[PDB]
Amino acid sequence: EMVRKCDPHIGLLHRGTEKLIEYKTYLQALPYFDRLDYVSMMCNEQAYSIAVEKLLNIQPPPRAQWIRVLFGEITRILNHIMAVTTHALDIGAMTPFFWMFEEREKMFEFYERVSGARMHAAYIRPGGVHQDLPLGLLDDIYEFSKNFSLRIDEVEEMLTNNRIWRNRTVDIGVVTAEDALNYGFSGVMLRGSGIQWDLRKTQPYDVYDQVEFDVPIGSRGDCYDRYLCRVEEMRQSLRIIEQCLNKMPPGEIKVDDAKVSPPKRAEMKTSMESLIHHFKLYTEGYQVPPGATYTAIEAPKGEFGVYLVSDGSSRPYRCKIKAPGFAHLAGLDKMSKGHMLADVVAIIGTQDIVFGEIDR
Amino acid sequence: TYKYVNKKEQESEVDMKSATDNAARILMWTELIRGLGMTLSYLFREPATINYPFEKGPLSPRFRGEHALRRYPSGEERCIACKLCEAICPAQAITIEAEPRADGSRRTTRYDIDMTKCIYCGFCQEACPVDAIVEGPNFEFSTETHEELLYNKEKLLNNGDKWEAEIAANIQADYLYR
Amino acid sequence: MFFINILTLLVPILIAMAFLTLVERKILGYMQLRKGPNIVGPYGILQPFADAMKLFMKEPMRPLTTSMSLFIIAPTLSLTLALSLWVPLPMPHPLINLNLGILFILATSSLSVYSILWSGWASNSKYSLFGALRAVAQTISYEVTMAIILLSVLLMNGSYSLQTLITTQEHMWLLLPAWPMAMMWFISTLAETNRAPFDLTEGESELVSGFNVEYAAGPFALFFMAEYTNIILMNALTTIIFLGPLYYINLPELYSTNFMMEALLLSSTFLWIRASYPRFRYDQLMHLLWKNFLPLTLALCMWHISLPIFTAGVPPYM
Amino acid sequence: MELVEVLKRGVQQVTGHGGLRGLLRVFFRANDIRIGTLVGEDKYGNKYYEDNKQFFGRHRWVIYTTEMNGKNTFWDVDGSMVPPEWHRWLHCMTDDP
Amino acid sequence: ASATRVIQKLRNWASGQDLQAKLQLRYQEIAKRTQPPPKLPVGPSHKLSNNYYCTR
Amino acid sequence: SRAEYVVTKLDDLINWARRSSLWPMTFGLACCAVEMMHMAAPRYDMDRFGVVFRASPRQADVMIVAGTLTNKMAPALRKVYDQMPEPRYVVSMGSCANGGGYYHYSYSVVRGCDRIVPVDIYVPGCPPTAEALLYGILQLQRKIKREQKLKIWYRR
Amino acid sequence: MNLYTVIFINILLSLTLILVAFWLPQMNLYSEKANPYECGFDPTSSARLPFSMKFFLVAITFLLFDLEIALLLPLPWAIQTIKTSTMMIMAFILVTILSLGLAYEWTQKGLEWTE
Amino acid sequence: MWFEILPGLAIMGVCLVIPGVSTAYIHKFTNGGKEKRVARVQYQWYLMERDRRISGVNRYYVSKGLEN
Amino acid sequence: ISAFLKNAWAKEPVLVVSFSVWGLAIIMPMISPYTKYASMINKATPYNYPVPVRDDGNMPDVPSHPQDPLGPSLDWLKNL
Ligand SMILES: CCCCCCCCCCCCCCCCCC(=O)OC[C@H](COP(=O)(O)OCCN)OC(=O)CCCCCCCCCCCCCCCCC
Ligand code: SF4
Ligand code: SF4
Ligand code: SF4
Repeated sequence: EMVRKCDPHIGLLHRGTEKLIEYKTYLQALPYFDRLDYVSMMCNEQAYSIAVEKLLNIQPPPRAQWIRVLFGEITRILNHIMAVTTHALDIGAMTPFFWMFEEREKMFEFYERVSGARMHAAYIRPGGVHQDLPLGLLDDIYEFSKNFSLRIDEVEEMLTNNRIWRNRTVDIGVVTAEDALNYGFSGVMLRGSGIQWDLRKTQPYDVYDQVEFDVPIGSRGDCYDRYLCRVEEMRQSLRIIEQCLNKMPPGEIKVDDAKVSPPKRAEMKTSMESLIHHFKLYTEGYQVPPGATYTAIEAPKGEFGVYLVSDGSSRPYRCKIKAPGFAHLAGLDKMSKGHMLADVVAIIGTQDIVFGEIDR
Repeated sequence: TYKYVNKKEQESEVDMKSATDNAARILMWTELIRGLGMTLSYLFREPATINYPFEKGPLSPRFRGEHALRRYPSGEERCIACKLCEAICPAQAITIEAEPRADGSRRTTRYDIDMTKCIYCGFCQEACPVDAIVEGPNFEFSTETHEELLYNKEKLLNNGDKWEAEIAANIQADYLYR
Repeated sequence: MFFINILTLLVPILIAMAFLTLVERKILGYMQLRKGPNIVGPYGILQPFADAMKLFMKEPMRPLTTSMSLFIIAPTLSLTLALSLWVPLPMPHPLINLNLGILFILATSSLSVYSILWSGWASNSKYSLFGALRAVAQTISYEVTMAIILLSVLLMNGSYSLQTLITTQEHMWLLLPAWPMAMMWFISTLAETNRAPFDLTEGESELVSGFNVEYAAGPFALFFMAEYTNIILMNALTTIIFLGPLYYINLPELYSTNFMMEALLLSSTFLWIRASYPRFRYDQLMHLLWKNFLPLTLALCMWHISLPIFTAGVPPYM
Repeated sequence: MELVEVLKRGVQQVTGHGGLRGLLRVFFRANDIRIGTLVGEDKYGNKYYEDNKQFFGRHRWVIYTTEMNGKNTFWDVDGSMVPPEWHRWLHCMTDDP
Repeated sequence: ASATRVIQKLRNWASGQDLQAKLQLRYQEIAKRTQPPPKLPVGPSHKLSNNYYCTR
Repeated sequence: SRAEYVVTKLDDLINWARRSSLWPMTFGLACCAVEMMHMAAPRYDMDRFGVVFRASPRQADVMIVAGTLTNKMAPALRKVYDQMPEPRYVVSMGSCANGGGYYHYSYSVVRGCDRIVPVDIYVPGCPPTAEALLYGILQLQRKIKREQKLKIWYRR
Repeated sequence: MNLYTVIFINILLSLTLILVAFWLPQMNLYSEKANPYECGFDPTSSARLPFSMKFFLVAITFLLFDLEIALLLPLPWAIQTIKTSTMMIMAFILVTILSLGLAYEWTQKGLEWTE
Repeated sequence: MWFEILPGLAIMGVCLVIPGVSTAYIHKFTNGGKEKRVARVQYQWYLMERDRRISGVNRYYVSKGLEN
Repeated sequence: ISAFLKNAWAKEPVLVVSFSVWGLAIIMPMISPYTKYASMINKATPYNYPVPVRDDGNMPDVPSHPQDPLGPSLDWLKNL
């Protein structure tokens, strides 16, 4: 009942999203990113949007960036709830799941009030953001955030000082820093081994330089350290939501350049220029210049990356998507050495694993 | 800035009191009675569940669900076969085939939506220049046949004539944002 | 009239199993911030009957790789032992007055293991065999401690008869003399019956329903109700041994009522424990139940041998 | 004390649906008794009650009919029978029935 | 909100901390569902003068 | 009174049993499974209806295809559907499984689970709200309620 | 015969129940449903092959400790003897010997599993 | 709410109470206003076999007294 | 060694309890005065008939009847 070799045969959520993206426009291709990592939706489309903005040499405005980082941290709390509670289900503890999926339902209500979809909101666009958030929503995010600390404290009371959780996560999945770097890990799988690295700090992409928070780092590369790191990332995302609420400046939410981002619905019904631009944007696209980029963000799993290749056309020529989870699964066999089937189950749960990005 | 989560500041201070406290943590499962008490607290709370068919989940006007083809207040058909709802549809769900109507009007002879290809993205309704096709509130249109979920002009117009009393209100609420 | 007695002992135990399933689901629900079944009956008091009927209408699975004899015979044995264990139980006057009741219980349970352990082999598959070997490890872990705990506890009762514990506890409980033995007995009853956190044989996230992955219908139902019957049995044993209720020779139904109360409390405690904690590992269970429970168990057995003597408290042989 | 007051509230719940017939007609049919304010009755039979002292999934609810279009929905109930005028208020897109 | 003041005590003791103030549910402290209409603002490049697309 | 009436009421009973206790499978492939979890979650609790998961397909009465079905994962789906013991039902959940969905025209996608398993009920969405999946499950209950098997057996 | 009767009753309950479970329902058998599970895919080999057990030493010492139980279990009758010193010393010796053996196994890493 | 669990608990308790009171009353009914005799040693069995052979009817539970 | 036991009461307190209870079980029988009444009580129990004895004419200390003064007065078992 102990493992001598692991050969993950992924390929069962391989659809061909990259080829379909080559066949679609830059706006048509956006929901694929919502659908790749399907518990951290807005972060994937944030990455895509940043890449296309870089190719366009265009920046979004302050308000759009602020609500973008706000919903990025909301996605972090989503996926960390997901990862922690699924890891616990695997290990046997099932009550955090039901305690926290109510909070996830509230978060989905935020998504459905902002967009009209609980999960696959195509809200982060290349040119800023689609739709301005409604009256009376920051109050609700505040009312949620003031109590989520109590919720996460309940979970932490259940299964941090426990003996079964400790005995079942500690000295499990131990990774050296050199092994992590060479195998290609990112995010929490680095910070658990003790590598001070976070792109929100080193390569800030929307407003993260303008907002303060701390990066949890672990001293042992066991599962317990990179469980507490996720818990503290949830707390720090809450700390950042506080700031993003306290400053959310007024102004346009999308780039005021109607050759990239579509105009107002009434502006396209009194002006001919903006109607032409509506037409071409919503039928042809906006013709990003040639070139290429690699842009990466801290997805809640790690370094979600997109290598776009372009041309004068309104479509992309290549879009590879780096999946944090690809390299983690590659390192699965290394991390499970002298361990058992149950400990391997825990190691699967620890990587924050999801296969829409891996297979894609 | 960073911070350690599981790094002891320093060790090597123990007396018989701390030993007693640790040995009573052990041998009494004291950190497990806390979990028992937590689950006991949750037994005496109001559960978050709802009697679904009789009381339901909260939605917003922006919610995007079943589709519909709308009309003007005069009853005139509002689509004009500008054929860009299918240009942008990233699933290739929409087809149009259009002709003059014998009144001398740009109108459709076809408006199909394979709702088994639709991803419910809203691009069609934010691309239509006349607010003709919308994505309404109905999420309770499950079927026992694949062929029922392949719609045409008549089904979409039935939806519109059904859900206009809701869609008009949702649009009235959500415009000034779109 | 003995057959009517069999009825009054057997059918209510089966209804108790059936409604324990409901109570489990609803308690776990409310701990999980939800309402369990409240639809099929008024408050869901028909879901067990629905489950049973639906299970007995499903087509049973006779695989090709299987050994059909052991396959069909293991659930039979499981329920038969789960239902024969209730026989000597004094509540307060038993159905069958044995002089070595605790040995009957011990042997019956050590044989109840073989249901799991032959169903898993007969069901020729991998996760099935994993569940079987995990059952072997579990029994290796718990049987020694169960026996020596029970010895130390009855070493102040004077006999293996279950009915003598009622007079041993006429003015007190055996929980205050032996709360440590009671702790370890509780957790060994938790390791027995394959109940969480010591489940480790239908460990749905480690194994895909071990020793039942190939069982579908009424056979699986038999395993189910055997488990949920042994739960109530072990709670009844804990409350007959340690939580001794009041006999009152004129009022024996009082004994029966307090027995009911304490058994329900301890069963709800099992469900509570399922809801609260994660699962052990079947090697960590060995390490626990050999390197923590067996030392203290032997030490306290020495103590309980000394104690009748240096206190002049040697009990009577009837 | 307060135990007696919650028992009184339960007595009111038991005794605010007509009688035994009217109580069972709601209890076997919706698995709830909670009394609220009648917002309005529909042109098919639906009732659309309300009680804002509850939380934000139960402050509004429906009690369906027993015959909508010759279908006998006394037992076979479905959410497709809420027309759009009340769909909007029931799914909480409005505070305006 | 309705916990009869002794079950409130039980749950606040077993938990470890006051949770009647920080509840999992929502009663009246939420942004209500029908709202006033907005007037969304208008970004720069609406200058009406000294704004040519070749410059920005 | 009549044998046919007795048969009708017996069938009502067996349908009530199979309807009030249908045990789905832990079989979710893609995003739609997250909304299945949310249905399992407190707000739209499934166990309220007698709908609790079981991991083995032999202790299961229904399978919910909550995700995209690929050419590499179709044999496994069919093995699982086969291993399920009859009476058994299927719920296709999401556009990716009703039809091919957003991945209809791709090389590694089957354009509907209709081609591999027989579907009883189709739930649309990308994703379908767990509210909607719950509606579809109750619609499957209603479908079981009108099976009329022993009736037709008597009429053979 | 009372006990024989109770056990026969339980036996016949179980067998009647299995008879019902098998001959009441409907059957649609075919080779693709009657073959072992292995999670959707097919097995790569048989399950009637060696499963290396890594706690065999623990199993054997469990057997010896079972015998120790069998020796300790006469104590409730051994206590009503007149001596009450020989039995004390001998039970002390037995338990202490068992504990010594457990300690030797523990220190020699017999309770650890064969990785 | 949590008081919606008390029905199932009540059925469970009413079902667990019956095996005891039922056994007690069946014993008293067959043996007759008397607890069912325990015979743990051969002496008690001797007493019961005796009382059987005293009765005139093969029943150990008639309790002939000082009318002889 | 006091420091060693101080360390072991924190780390591994299960074996400390075990050795303590073992030594206590061995030492406490040596201490008590009630330890000797156990054999005497086990002896007092008459599981078998006290067979009478023939009057040789030289049995003064042996009683002629159950409730005579002679023989072992079991009043030490009373009010123990
Ligand atoms: C007069 C002088 C003589 C007196 C002599 C008496 C001296 C005092 C004796 C006290 C001894 C009490 C018994 C303690 C046994 C447990 C031993 C122990 O150390 O805990 C075992 C286990 C270890 O946990 P761990 O943190 O890993 O430490 C081990 C490091 N080697 O930890 C565990 O077991 C936890 C895993 C099991 C979890 C199961 C869930 C438990 C839930 C609690 C329910 C409690 C209800 C009990 C009610 C019983 C009623 C019958
Ligand atoms: S975009 Fe609107 S008007 Fe144009 S074809 Fe589509 S529905 Fe008709
Ligand atoms: S919502 Fe999106 S996928 Fe669906 S029909 Fe409209 S454009 Fe196509
Ligand atoms: S239909 Fe949409 S939500 Fe469902 S699996 Fe496909 S992409 Fe994901």
